[PDB]
Amino acid sequence: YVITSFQVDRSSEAGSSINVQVTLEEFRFKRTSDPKKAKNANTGTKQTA
Amino acid sequence: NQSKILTLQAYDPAKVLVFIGGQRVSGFAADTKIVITRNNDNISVHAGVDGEISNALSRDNTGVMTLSLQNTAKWNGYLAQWQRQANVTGLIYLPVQVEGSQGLSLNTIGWIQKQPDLSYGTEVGQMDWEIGVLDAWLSPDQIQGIAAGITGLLGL
Amino acid sequence: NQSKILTLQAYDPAKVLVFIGGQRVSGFAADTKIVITRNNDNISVHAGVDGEISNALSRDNTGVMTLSLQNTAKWNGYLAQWQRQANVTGLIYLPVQVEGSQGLSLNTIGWIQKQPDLSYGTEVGQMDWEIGVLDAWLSPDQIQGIAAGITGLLGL
Amino acid sequence: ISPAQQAQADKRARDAAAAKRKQDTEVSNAKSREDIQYTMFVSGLRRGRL
Repeated sequence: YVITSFQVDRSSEAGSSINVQVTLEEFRFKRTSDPKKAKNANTGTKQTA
Repeated sequence: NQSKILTLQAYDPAKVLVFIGGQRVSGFAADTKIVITRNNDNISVHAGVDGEISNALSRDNTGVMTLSLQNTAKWNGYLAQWQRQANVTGLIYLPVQVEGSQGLSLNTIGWIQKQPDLSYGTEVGQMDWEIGVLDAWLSPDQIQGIAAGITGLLGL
Repeated sequence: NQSKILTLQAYDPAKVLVFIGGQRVSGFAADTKIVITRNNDNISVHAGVDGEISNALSRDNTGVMTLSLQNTAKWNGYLAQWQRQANVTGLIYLPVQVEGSQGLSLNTIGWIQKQPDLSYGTEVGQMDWEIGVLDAWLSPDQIQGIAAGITGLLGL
Repeated sequence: ISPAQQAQADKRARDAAAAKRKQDTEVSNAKSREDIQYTMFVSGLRRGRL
């Protein structure tokens, strides 16, 4: 879950404290690696590095 | 300290003079002649977010004046006729003055706010007229030794 | 245990001194001289969703002080003149001090909040001035043996 | 209209135009001074931020 927005305020009431609101949403997420797990990859055309 | 008499002469209810339009008013009833009150406070306070206090003076000074009369007084008819005339033409503003005895006084311009309610019963009833006044700041006037006292107060 | 006298000398209403601007005030009435009160509580509590309690200290400390006087006292005129002057110019803040007897005391800066209402009746009336004060924390001051007692309280 | 009314018309153009010059020049003075910084103390003045 990633944070998309939050709010902070210090109203006259409840002094010496802060009210906090947060919002989160799901994330449908889908090198040094073992050669046995490696898969053929690509990097496109490349120029002088 | 010991006891002390606040004044020299006693407060006398008949010494309080009420003038509306330019004529003294007679016919008061019960145990309360007039009541003068304001509509809003003089200063409103607001809290801050870090302890500061901000004060704001009020710029409205209207008030109310309740006049208690018997329902056998001619001033009831006077006020009723004035109300009808004001409704017909438009002139509603007349001077109002109250000269208190050993107390604060008033001098401003007033108007008739709300007509009281009659109640015919076994005894003699009471009618209370609400008279609204433009300025409701009470004036020391007769009380002496006020100018010197005012300059005595310190403050910063 | 048996009975016990709380103090050694009796509480005396005349021993309570009230100072406004730098002058003692005389002319109190009825059976209540002054009343000191706050406007908000010291701490506000909030419930949680799983039993936790969160407390928040308040940062506003203004209060009110009701002064009861007869309508035959010159301090009425003093206050009225001060109110008019403050309205005209802008200076409204003056010092206020109350020295209690066998009780808590006060020392802060105050102002005039609301003008009372006159009432001319058969008897002598009463006017109640609301004086607002910046800080309304009462101080033990005269009471002795407080510094030692404060360090005695345990807590965690 | 009248010749006298021409003077009244001229006053409108001058006073109205002069008003914007005072506002416009003052704004032009800003955005020219780079050695000036503005800070607002919303809170905290009496706690640490002094």
